[PDB]
Amino acid sequence: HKILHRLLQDSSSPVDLAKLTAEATG
Amino acid sequence: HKILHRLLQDSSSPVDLAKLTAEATG
Amino acid sequence: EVGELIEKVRKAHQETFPALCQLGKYTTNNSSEQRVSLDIDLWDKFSELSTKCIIKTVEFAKQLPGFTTLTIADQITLLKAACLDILILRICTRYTPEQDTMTFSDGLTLNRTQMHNAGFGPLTDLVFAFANQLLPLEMDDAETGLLSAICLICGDRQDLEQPDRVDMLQEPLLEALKVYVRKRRPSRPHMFPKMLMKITDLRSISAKGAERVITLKMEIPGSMPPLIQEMLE
Amino acid sequence: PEVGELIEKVRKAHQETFPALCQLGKYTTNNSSEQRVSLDIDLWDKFSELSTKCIIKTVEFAKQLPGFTTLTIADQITLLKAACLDILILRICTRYTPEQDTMTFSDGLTLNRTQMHNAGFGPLTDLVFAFANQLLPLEMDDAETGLLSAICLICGDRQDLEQPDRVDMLQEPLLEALKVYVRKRRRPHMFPKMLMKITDLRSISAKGAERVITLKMEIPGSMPPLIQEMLEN
Ligand SMILES: CC1(C)CCC(C)(C)c2cc(C(=O)Nc3ccc(C(=O)O)cc3)ccc21
Ligand SMILES: CC1(C)CCC(C)(C)c2cc(C(=O)Nc3ccc(C(=O)O)cc3)ccc21
Repeated sequence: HKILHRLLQDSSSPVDLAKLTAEATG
Repeated sequence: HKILHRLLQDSSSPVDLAKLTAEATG
Repeated sequence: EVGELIEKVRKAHQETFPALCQLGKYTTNNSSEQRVSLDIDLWDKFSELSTKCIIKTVEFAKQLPGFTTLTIADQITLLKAACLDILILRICTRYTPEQDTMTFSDGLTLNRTQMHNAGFGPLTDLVFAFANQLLPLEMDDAETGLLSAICLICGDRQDLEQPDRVDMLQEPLLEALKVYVRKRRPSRPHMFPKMLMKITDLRSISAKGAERVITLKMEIPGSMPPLIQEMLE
Repeated sequence: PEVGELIEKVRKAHQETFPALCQLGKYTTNNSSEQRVSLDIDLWDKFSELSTKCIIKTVEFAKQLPGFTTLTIADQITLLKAACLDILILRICTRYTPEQDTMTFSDGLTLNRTQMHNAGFGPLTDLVFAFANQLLPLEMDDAETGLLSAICLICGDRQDLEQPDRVDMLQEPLLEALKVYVRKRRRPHMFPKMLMKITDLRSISAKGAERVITLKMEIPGSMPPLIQEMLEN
C-alpha cells in the first residue's frame, strides 16, 4: 500500500531506503 | 478415525458400506 | 510397467468418481441470487454429498498400489491430510465454464452464489478461480487420478510413521504423470511442471479450507457430520 | 542460451538480498529457551523487526528478477503480498542448523525450537522445523533457493492479478532454468521433488496467514506498518 509503493517505485539511495526502513518498522 | 478405520479394514460389502455411510452421515 | 500404473490409477478414479458425461443435472433456484452467511438447506445436501465423496476417496486410495501396505495409522494420516485437497480438485474438475457452475456426483449443479451459501463462504472465489485455471490443462481421468494420488501419497505430511516408504510410493506416480503428459500433449512443452504447480494452488486453498471449517461450526444449525469431523483436525 | 544466464541473474539477486549461513556471525540469547510461552515480548520485538527488514530484502530481490518491473505496480504489489510469507519461511528454513536444531536470522540471531515458538511461530513451529528438515536431502544452494523464491513470487494463479498471462509468461522461463540447473548438479528425480516442496511451503504460509490474525490478539501493541500492510485482507 503506502510503504510498499515507495519501496518499489524508488530511485535507489541509502538515504531514501533508510527512511522507508524507519517507516516500515515504526 | 473410528469410522475411517473400518472403511480401511473393509471386508468390503455393500451392506458394510451402507452401515458405515449412515454412521458417517449421522 | 508404468502403463499399468497409469491404467490402475485411471481405473481407480473412474470407478470412484463418475465423469460429468454420465450425470444428469438438476438445478435448485433457492438462495441463487443473494449471498447469505449460510443457507441451511444447501448446507444439508452439501455436507451429505461431501461425506459420500470422502468415502469414495478412501475407496480410491485403497485401489492405489502400495497404499494398503502402509500402516493404518499412516493411511489415516495421509487421508485426513489430503481429504480437502481431493474433494476440491474433484468438484473443480466438474466445472462448466459456459454456465459458471459446478456439478456434484448426484447431479446437483450450483452457481457461484449457491456455492457460497452452501458453505464455501470466502473460499468461493478461490475455488472458482482454480477451476478456471484447470481448463487449459485439458485434464482427463488419468491426469485427475494421478494428481489426486500424488496429493494423497505425500511423504512430507506430519505424523507419518514411515515417511520414507510414502516417498517411495510417490516417486512412481510423479514419473507416471510426466510420461503421461509427454504422450498425451506433445505440443505443450512445460505441461508437467505446470500441473505440479496446480497442486501448490490446491494445497493453499485447502489449508484455507481447514480454517473455514472452524467458522462453519458456529453457523450451521447443529454439529458437523461424524466423518467430516473425524477427517478435519 | 538465455537459460544459462537467467540462472546467474537469479542466483546473484538472491545472494545480494540474503546472506547465507556461511557469512553470518551467530549469537544466541538465554531468555525463554526452556519453557514454552504464548508469546515472549522481547523475542517478538526482535523477530518482527527482523521480519520487516527481510520483507524489504524480498522487494529488492523481486526488482532484480528479469521482467518483474515490467509488470504493473498493482501486480507487483499483489505478487509480493501473496508470496511474502512463502519467501520469508523459505529463507529462514534454509538457515536451519540440523545438529543444533536452530535457525539463524540475517543479523546472526540463532534460536532453538522453543524460542522460535515463543517468538511468534506458536503452533506453526513444528510445521516450519519439519519443512527445514525436508529441505536437507535436496542440498540446496543459492541458485536453487533463489529460483524457488522467484517461482513462488512470479505466480499467475494469484488472485486479483491484472495480467495473469503475462506473469505466467515470466514464470515458465524460471521453471525451465531450475529444471536445467538440477540436471547439471546431479536422488535422480530432483526437479519434481523441488516443485513438491513448493506445495508444502504454500500450505505452510496459508496457515501462517491465520497465525498472523491470532498474533494480533496476543502481541502488546500493533504490528509494524509494513507487515500489517503486506498481510491484510
Ligand atoms: C472446507 C469446506 C468448506 C467445509 C467442509 C466440507 C463440507 C467438507 C467441504 C467440502 C468441499 C468439497 O469439495 N465437497 C465435495 C462434495 C461432493 C463432491 C462430489 O459429489 O463429487 C465433491 C466435493 C469443499 C469445501 C468444504
Ligand atoms: C506468520 C508469522 C508467524 C507471523 C508474521 C511474521 C512475523 C511476518 C512471520 C515471519 C516469519 C519469518 O520467516 N520471518 C523472518 C525474519 C527474518 C529473517 C532473516 O533474517 O533472514 C527471515 C525470516 C515466519 C512466520 C511469521
